[PDB]
Amino acid sequence: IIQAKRDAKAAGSYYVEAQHKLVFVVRIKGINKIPPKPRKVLQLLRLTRINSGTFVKVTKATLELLKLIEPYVAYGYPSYSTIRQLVYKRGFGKINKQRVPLSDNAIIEANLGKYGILSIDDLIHEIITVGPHFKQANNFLWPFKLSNPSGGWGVPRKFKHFIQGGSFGNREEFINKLVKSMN
Amino acid sequence: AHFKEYQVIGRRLPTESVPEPKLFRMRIFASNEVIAKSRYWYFLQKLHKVKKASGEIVSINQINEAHPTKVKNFGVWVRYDSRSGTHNMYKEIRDVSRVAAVETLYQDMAARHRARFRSIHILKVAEIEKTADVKRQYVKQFLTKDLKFPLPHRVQKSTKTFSYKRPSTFY
Amino acid sequence: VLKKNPLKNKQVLLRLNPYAKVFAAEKLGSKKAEKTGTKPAAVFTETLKHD
Amino acid sequence: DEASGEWVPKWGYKGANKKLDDQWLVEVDDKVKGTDNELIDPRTLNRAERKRLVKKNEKQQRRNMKN
Amino acid sequence: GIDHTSKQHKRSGHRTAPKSDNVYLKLLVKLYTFLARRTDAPFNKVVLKALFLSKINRPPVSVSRIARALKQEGAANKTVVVVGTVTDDARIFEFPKTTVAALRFTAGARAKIVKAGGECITLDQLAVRAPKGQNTLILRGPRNSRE
Amino acid sequence: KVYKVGDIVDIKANMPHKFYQGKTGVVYNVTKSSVGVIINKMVGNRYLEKRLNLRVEHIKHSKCRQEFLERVKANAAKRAEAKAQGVAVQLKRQPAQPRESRIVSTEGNVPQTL
RNA sequence: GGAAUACUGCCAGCUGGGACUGAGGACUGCGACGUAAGUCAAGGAUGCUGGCAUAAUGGUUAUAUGCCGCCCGUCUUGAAA
RNA sequence: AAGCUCGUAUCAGUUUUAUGAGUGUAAGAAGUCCUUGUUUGAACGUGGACAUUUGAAUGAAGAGCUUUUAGUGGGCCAUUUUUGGUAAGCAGAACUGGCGAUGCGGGAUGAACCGAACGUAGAGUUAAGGUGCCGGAAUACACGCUCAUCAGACACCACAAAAGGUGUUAG
RNA sequence: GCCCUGAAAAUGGAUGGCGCUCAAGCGUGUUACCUAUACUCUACCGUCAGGGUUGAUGCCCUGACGAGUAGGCAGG
Ligand SMILES: [Mg+2]
Ligand SMILES: [Mg+2]
Ligand SMILES: [Mg+2]
Ligand SMILES: [Mg+2]
Ligand SMILES: [Mg+2]
Ligand SMILES: [Mg+2]
Ligand SMILES: [Mg+2]
Ligand SMILES: [Mg+2]
Ligand SMILES: [Mg+2]
Repeated sequence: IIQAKRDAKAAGSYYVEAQHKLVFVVRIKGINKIPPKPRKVLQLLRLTRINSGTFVKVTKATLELLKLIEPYVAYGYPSYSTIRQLVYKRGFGKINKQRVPLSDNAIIEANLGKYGILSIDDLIHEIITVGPHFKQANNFLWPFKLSNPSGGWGVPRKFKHFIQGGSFGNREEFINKLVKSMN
Repeated sequence: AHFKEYQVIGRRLPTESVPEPKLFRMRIFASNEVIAKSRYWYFLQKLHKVKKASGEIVSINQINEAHPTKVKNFGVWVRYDSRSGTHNMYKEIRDVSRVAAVETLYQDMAARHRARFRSIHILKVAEIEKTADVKRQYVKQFLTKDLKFPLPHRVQKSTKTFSYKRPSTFY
Repeated sequence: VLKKNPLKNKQVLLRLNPYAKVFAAEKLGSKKAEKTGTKPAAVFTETLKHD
Repeated sequence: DEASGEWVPKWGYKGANKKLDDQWLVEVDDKVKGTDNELIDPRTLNRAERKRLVKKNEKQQRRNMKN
Repeated sequence: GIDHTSKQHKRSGHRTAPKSDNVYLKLLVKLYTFLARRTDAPFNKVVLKALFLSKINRPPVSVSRIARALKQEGAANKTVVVVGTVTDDARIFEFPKTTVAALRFTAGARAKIVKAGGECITLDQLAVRAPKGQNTLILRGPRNSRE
Repeated sequence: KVYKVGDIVDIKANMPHKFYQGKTGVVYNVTKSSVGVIINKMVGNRYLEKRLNLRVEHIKHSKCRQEFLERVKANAAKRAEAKAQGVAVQLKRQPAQPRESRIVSTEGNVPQTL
């Protein structure tokens, strides 16, 4: 990607990168006073409490859900380091409807080996590159229970858009800083 | 925040029988690239009939000040919103960078005109090459040959609650 | 009986990831890139500098 | 007429007593269910009822003339 | 707080234990609980579930009904299992020879089976004979026939 | 243009009951001059069935299952084709995907500042 | 023309100070370091040392100090009103 | 609350796609093909078969059906549409929230405001609101404006005529 | 834009008080800091669920939950 941008500039062109295929979404507001349709969309995205996060595959069917729940979440494009740290520290699997910590490759192999996933790094790979079994791997992952940001939210009022000096909405690449603070 | 200047070049999405659409470039003052892209789509929708869902961002690049350690006079032509319409304003700002001048302008608009970032439009920031074209007195008074001025009544900050001497304001 | 963070506990890190040993040995977190001398186009420079 | 902003005759030529005949949509009443009049047009039923009322008035007038 | 998608502390139920204080019925429940845990036999699961039912849900099964069940093809040598009372029927005059396992037999039903030439056994003897319910036929009495 | 019982129709006027505009229902009764339509209206928390009587010209046939029928025909054809010539065929619809990388050349398309 | 630095991001880089916690109770597992025997920070605290051995810690009780605390029941949306 | 069955069953206050109106409907066993049988076309079928690449996304451990029964039902407020208005208030419909049954943080104080819903505790981080003193927290940093013979620290409605002024600042 | 006038009664009182004038006022920006029964981790209680087990309505392992009037069910 770095070389493509350098070569396109050298040839008088502009290299347009591929759009992001993955977002990380964190619920930012509590459960009091939520409109029913955003409430339903939050339940469908498994954001049942404040500071719960999930990975979402970017399609037209999910971008509209994100647009619906924009005032109540902060989301963006996660990086490999963010995903690796999230899975290593707060990675829990859903086995027999139970929240089981991913402390050994045996659990991951036993529950996801039919899809070719043998280790926590295979799981991270399927998350970062949205593979054929992203739905199964992401639903195997229990929703991440994050803390409050360690250095604060950076704003005096959270419930404005990130463009307008608030917190909610698509902050794109800055979700990495926010989530590493909250992790 | 502390502003940066970007160039944002975008276009309509390519279609069959209309390939290679025109590229449009804007110079945007913003704190970050997310704000810069949002402002670009706002202005592109306001001027052309291009929507974010119908187009794409070809490129966004930060533009640095060419000579950040040279003092310059800037003429800033801005346009702000009112219920009667949009009104022009021309201000002159002496500073060492375009982003510094734009930040000074935004602070001055917030102080005086009670204006906000979403309502203020920057139409032009242009350096004045020759001092003879400067026509604001608060800028012209600093262009005097051999400019010297004192700073009477210096107030020194104290680190302690009680002082054992009466303070002096000499400088 | 107690969850241990691989990002802090080296033994748990090596248990989960056998390749962390190679990563640390080869210093792959500070890998140097090959130096290339590609130059941008004059049209790109003019577009960037244009008002 | 409240729904429009016009004054209309309440009977006769273009009268307001026959607007249900030309109404574009009529809800079928629940009370008509379980009867053989379920499949009949409510506009036609109202025309029949109006004609029956007219004939009842004519019969009452002829009764007054007989008496 | 959390926006719950389902109710909290919901009892599944599923009739864990019988309401009876019969010690022998409790012993049979214990035996078939062990069997349904350690045998992986659907017959043992069904019998354990049936042992938990109430009287109105355990209707009696007649010897005529048992004979009609044995009238099937390939079932003439099977063991009839009724988790409940086997009652007598005088409307049937020809009864086959068979082994019947039941909780209770009436005097008439027991006499009729023994006279035909078979045996009336208990559920624990059935568990000894067929630990996985081999060659068994579970009969249930009519529910809606009572009113 | 004849409406049979069970057809799915759209209510499209060419003044009262303006709520039943653009609604789609199932025909339950047809006469010489009028057509009956069943509308499920959300009353409280449960759909309730309401009977409507319309003039013929104020409704039209609904094309709300045309794509489904054509897709079923195409799916059967594609599965038969892949049975004839063995290859994996993807028979499910997919959402719009994010677009891939591309190179935009400024050959004659030099960006114009506005 | 040759550099540096800023900014942003990454490191399965190193290292110092502080706070709270020590659930569990033979072994079993997954690992790591060692040619090996073995060792280990790897499925939850051990080791060493001192003072006291009693009103000292602690409890009770009477009060003082900081902050919080409207009078219950009933009847009406609501009740200091 | 009791029984029967099913549990890749049943689905959903959601999106997508297709089709409408300016939010409704549809998205598979309550399918499909061949063979030409019922009164050359619509509509009803005799006989065979295609499965776990069985027909968009996301979520979902409980679902469907028969019975069985305690307490209760004309309330207030607010938002969003629509019709008609008044000196001004507003009056009538439809949907959706909040409250009664509910404590906690903040707004000095409080039915409908901001935050957040509650097992007993420890440590950490925060929300809303704040950091002169009462009072935990910068008499922080920075650019401007203002001097009021009872300024202002507010609800953004009214007083309000975008009126008056030889106040001041920027256009 | 800010400031003054732009109508006011009637016990003595209120930006909550003190007070504050390059503010401790007004607009804006950048940080640091304070602390909720909220969030994160841990222990403990109870409930529910899923497993294992030849004082067995016991024991063991694991996971998630905990507001409440009328009222219901359960154990004391
Ligand atoms: Mg801190
Ligand atoms: Mg805040
Ligand atoms: Mg003491
Ligand atoms: Mg008090
Ligand atoms: Mg203090
Ligand atoms: Mg007045
Ligand atoms: Mg204060
Ligand atoms: Mg300020
Ligand atoms: Mg709780």
